[PDB]
Amino acid sequence: WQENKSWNAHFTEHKSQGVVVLWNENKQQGFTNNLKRANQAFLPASTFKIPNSLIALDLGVVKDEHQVFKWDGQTRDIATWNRDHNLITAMKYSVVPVYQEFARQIGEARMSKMLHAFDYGNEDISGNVDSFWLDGGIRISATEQISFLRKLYHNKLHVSERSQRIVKQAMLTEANGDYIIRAKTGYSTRIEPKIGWWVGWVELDDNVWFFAMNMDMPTSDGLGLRQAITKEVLKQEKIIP
Amino acid sequence: EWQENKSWNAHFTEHKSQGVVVLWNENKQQGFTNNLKRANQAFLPASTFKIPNSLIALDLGVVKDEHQVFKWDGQTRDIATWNRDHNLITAMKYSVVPVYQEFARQIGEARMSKMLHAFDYGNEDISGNVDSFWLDGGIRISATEQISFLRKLYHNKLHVSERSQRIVKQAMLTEANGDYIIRAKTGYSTRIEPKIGWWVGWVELDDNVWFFAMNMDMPTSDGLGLRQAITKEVLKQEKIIP
Ligand SMILES: *C(=O)N1C[C@H](NOS(=O)(=O)O)CC[C@H]1C(N)=O
Ligand SMILES: *C(=O)N1C[C@H](NOS(=O)(=O)O)CC[C@H]1C(N)=O
Repeated sequence: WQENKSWNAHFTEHKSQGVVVLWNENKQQGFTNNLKRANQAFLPASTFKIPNSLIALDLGVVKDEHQVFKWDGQTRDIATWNRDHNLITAMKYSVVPVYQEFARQIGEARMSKMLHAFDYGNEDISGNVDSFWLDGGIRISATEQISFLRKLYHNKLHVSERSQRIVKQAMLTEANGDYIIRAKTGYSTRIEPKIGWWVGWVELDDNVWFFAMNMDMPTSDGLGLRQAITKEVLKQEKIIP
Repeated sequence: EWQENKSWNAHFTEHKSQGVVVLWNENKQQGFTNNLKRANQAFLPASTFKIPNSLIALDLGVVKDEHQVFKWDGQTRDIATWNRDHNLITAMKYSVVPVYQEFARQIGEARMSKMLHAFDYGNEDISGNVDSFWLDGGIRISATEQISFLRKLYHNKLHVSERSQRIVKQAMLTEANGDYIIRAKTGYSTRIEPKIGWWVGWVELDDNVWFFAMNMDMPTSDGLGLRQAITKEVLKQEKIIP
């Protein structure tokens, strides 16, 4: 591990506070601007769709990435939620109601088991079975996110290979002739401190770079900064052109 | 049901080129092309053959997974990116012929033939060298047949394991953003006339999938970038991508 305080400038520049954590898989070395915050545990929020998807698939609650989840007919704040979805589009548009339903069908007991098996964060499910990742007892740090993601990448989680491959497909965010990004965004709004998350990895020809960032987010105005700042660090470290 | 629409020829004309683009709307089950006749003309698949080759290699265990390393044989070749170690992902990306030759040798004539017949792939003919028949042998496929093949792949309906099909689709990943995902493979038939360039694959949207297959005359390697550029001009035109 290495602290690299120079990255703070990217935060400073956007009048922001937070942490970016980076792991070099070939060299097994981590890098971060803030070793203390990198180990600070927060609510996972919508980053919880990763393990939730995994569990739903492995238990057959979700058959596959094509299965349609019908809108319940209730209009909500985010327009893209008000329509039918599959796993691919539910992940992309971060469709809460679909993931709530997954969680209800999974159930308290099986959800607890799976998180303990995943070694995920503090493994605590206290709260509502369908919102505990948003305002219940579960907490995870950036470094623990990486550790989780590394298992997922290598297909080493205690779920089927197939489930893991489907989720990684659903995490696809960006790809071109230089890199592939698989990742998931999040915004913890109910409990202070309000924070934005971006976690995932960058795939290169020769290596893989895992990432996990969070940043203070008092309003939804700054959301774009999750990606923008992470990329500024990736460019700096010459991981992406 | 197919529709000809000759307006797309302009995109070829504008780059002082000849060829065909074929499009298939999966939701509507309708095809579109600028040239119905060329769309059904069969050509050597060349490097587009890496799709079914990858599939077969995986399904038989010749390739364990997308991470398995294929060591460079130490012979320096024309294309610099081939002169290094590769996995399935990078071998597909940089279209590394020697790796795919080795796969083919290990697969063998008999198993390769059975699999292609089972895939209903092109004319199903393997005549020629077991490791180059897709480049100078007897195998031939049309753009429409490419689509029909790709459609089976997309729906996991080929006669190989689900896992193999998923891995290959992953390896076909070319481009992705917030508007579309493109999974595809390029090709350049150089040994036998007519020299042609290929691009085949599909465009994934939130709500639909658009399959594509194009080929175009390619007397020199100068025009290679036009495979993608022209295809995208049609896709823009039809408002499939922005
Ligand atoms: C997830 O954290 N949420 C669902 C949705 N996600 O958008 S995000 O992934 O860009 O963060 C809106 C924010 C959040 C929520 N309030 O439930
Ligand atoms: C494949 O058709 N080939 C291998 C490599 N691929 O290039 S391409 O995919 O961009 O078309 C070079 C061309 C061709 C060959 N010479 O064998």
